[PDB]
Amino acid sequence: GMTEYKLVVVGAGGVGKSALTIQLIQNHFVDEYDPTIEDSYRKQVVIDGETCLLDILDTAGQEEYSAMRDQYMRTGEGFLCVFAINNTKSFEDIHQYREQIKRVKDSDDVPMVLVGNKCDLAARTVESRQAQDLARSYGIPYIETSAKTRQGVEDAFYTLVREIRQH
Amino acid sequence: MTEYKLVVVGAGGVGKSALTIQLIQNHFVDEYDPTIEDSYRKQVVIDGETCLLDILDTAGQEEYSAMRDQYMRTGEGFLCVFAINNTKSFEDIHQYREQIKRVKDSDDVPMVLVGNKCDLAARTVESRQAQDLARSYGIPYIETSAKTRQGVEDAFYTLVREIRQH
Amino acid sequence: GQMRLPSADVYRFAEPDSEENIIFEEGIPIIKAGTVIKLIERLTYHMYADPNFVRTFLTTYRSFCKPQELLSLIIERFEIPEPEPTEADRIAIENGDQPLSAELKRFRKEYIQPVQLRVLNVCRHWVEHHFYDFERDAYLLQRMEEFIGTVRGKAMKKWVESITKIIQRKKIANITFQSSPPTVEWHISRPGHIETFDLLTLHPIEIARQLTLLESDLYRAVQPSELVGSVWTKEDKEINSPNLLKMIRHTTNLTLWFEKCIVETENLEERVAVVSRIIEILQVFQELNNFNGVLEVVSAMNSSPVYRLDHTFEQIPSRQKKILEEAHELSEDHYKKYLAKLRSINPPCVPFFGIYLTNILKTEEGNPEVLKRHGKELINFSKRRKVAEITGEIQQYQNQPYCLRVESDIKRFFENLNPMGNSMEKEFTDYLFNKSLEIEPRNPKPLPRFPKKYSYPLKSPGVRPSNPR
Ligand SMILES: N[C@@H](Cc1c[nH]c2ccc(Cl)cc12)C(=O)NC1CCN(Cc2c[nH]c3ccc(Cl)cc23)CC1
Ligand SMILES: Nc1nc2c(ncn2[C@@H]2O[C@H](COP(=O)(O)OP(=O)(O)NP(=O)(O)O)[C@@H](O)[C@H]2O)c(=O)[nH]1
Ligand SMILES: [Mg+2]
Ligand code: NA
Repeated sequence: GMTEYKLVVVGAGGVGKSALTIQLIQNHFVDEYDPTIEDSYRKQVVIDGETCLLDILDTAGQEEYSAMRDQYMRTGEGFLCVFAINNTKSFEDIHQYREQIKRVKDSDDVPMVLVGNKCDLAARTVESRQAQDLARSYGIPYIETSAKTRQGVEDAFYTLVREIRQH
Repeated sequence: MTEYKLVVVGAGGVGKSALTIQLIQNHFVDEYDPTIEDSYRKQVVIDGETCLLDILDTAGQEEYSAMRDQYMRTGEGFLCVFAINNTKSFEDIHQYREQIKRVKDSDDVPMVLVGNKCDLAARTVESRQAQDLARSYGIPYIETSAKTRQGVEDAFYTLVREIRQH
Repeated sequence: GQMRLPSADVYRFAEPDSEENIIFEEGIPIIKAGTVIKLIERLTYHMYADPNFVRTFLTTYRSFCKPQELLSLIIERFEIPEPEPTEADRIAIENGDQPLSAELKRFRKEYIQPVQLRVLNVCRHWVEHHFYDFERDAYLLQRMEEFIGTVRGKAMKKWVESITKIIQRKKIANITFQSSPPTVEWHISRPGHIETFDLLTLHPIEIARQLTLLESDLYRAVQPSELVGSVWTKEDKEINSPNLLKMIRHTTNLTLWFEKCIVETENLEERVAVVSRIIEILQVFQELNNFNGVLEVVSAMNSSPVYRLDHTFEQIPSRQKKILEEAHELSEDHYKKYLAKLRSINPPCVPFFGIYLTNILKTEEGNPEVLKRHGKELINFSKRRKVAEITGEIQQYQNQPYCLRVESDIKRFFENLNPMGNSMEKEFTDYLFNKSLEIEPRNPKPLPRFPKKYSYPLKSPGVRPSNPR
């Protein structure tokens, strides 16, 4: 039947990365979650008139298991590389995440999107223009998201699915 | 995984807590810290079937004697423990047996009679007297030592089997 | 009829339940949300005990109440006023007779004594299982000692004297088995010859046993204080989660050691022997229910440097391919088969901790701290119950010890393993990948030959144990 896309979320820990998938998969309109529930990470969606199933792997909290990253990454067809807009170190980490994905997938052209996540009201330290320039140097889209209002969340995942479809 | 609610009852100081901690942790507690109410969980395979034991460890001191109905309502099966060197604790067994029957409104509650501290030479309750009581209740009698582990798995897992066949 | 209660003006815990102060889930009730006063009332309720709730509350309360404030509130809960004499009592006293005091005696027996005992049970559990609050705040400990040490009256005396002793023991602070542990197994390396210890010279059975003892001890050392509040992900993680991080860093180091053993063995035949030996260690991990160890091996086999070694895996015996495949399948579909296997085995086991960490973090991040109802903010207790269900599962697998004997020299060998040396992570993992490219170049580059590096026999002794008399 419908196509299933295996998406993988990667990025620095401790800076709200998990809010992206929680807000997507959530009962959009009731602020609640049980991650232990079978298929709290699967969602049927319609993108450009075509119904598909998203299977999202977000191992948030396991960042210290650094030698497991290759195995987790190999499961994915497309990747969201996430940094926090108030944490410059998480932005500087993006280059090495992208290089690791390219190595694991053995491809110089892996579907991926750069996501700048606003996880609190602390002062932004990565400007939009810096992140746009980085994304353009890689040839990938840039999406900014809010961890509180759900803004940008659908755009991040749907943009990635379009990158897979157009690969 | 089937869940079983076991409750350990009996007079103060007979070894209910020591029996439970030996089962859960393979450790013998030397101290006598009177219990108010404690609860433990254990995943274990019994007769080829995995289950989850919820074990309620209750207060034997008489000052808590008015607070028992609430835990007897929830329990599926009861370990009724006395100490084989304490005749008063053996005489207290029938009061626990009768209260459980009243609260659960049943003549047919899964139970095991446990004579603990069987590592001690100076016995005052003979096995025959306890076995006679167990037969009158229709339940098995198992002698245990929380100190050496003798009989401990047998007591708890026999109770599980009686809940499973109930 | 029900017992009358003190006036809510003199005793705050007698206010009636309403949706403005407590909400229940849809046979004791399960609380969805409430004020801190209502949570403490139900924590110490006169009608029933709730040991699970005591554990849940004491594990998670610091997200909504400070330790000093909790102690003040349970002391307030303990200090219950007694009712005044009734009309019948008054008339008896006016005649020079002793009153029956029926209502007073019932209130003592059915309200004061159960509530007070349940307050003491909170104190007992707090000191026994959550003593870190008192290690980190000496004044909190002084207040607890003073409270317990000044409870009067004989109904509580046995437990007050006991709790006083338990506190004193905790301030200055042994296993028995159904059988004997199996005999320690040796291969090329002999006892005491630590300088020859290595992947292929130690017995693969004993490698798996000693790593299982080490990894079990690391698993058992992690306390809930290292997990609640997602503190292992935050800036102070080294302060707040040291045992968890030590456990993860061991797992990472062993995975990297496996990878390094493989790719630094440049001769193809020798490298096949190395990979085959690691799969035998994985087989013994499976037999021991050491799932952390199983996934350490699987992670190494699916790493970028090892996964691409097609010439090596082509020569692995088909049965070992099947062992590795069924271990890999445990992690597929979001660990579906792993979760089912963990819930089916007979402990002792060593769980993989990573799933617990992700579920605690997402439960914290995906649920609100408060629920707003009728203009009031109620503590969202359902969210805390979900976190404590996870910490309770962790603790349940921490109880059962392994019946295996420690070998102090093999233990020390694996404790001191340091495959990265002084290199940084990126440096080292690039080195491993470049070694992989050296020993099996990308097509269409030809496969080179390399000299042997091991002077001893490569034949495995196998993983079935031996038993002399
Ligand atoms: N259909 C098979 C046939 C086959 C040839 N060689 C094999 C070795 C093992 C198995 Cl089971 C199958 C084969 C295939 O083409 N496999 C390719 C990708 C896997 N690698 C082995 C590998 C490396 N790291 C791992 C970690 C986990 C797991 Cl499951 C496997 C591995 C071989 C090449
Ligand atoms: N020799 C021996 N001593 C035991 C055994 N079981 C318990 N004890 C000892 O008896 C004392 C009381 O044990 P305990 O488990 O606290 O009893 P309890 O029945 O739980 N008491 P309570 O009803 O007050 O909670 C402790 O000193 C304990 O070490 C046993 O099998 N053998
Ligand atoms: Mg006890
Ligand atoms: Na910054």
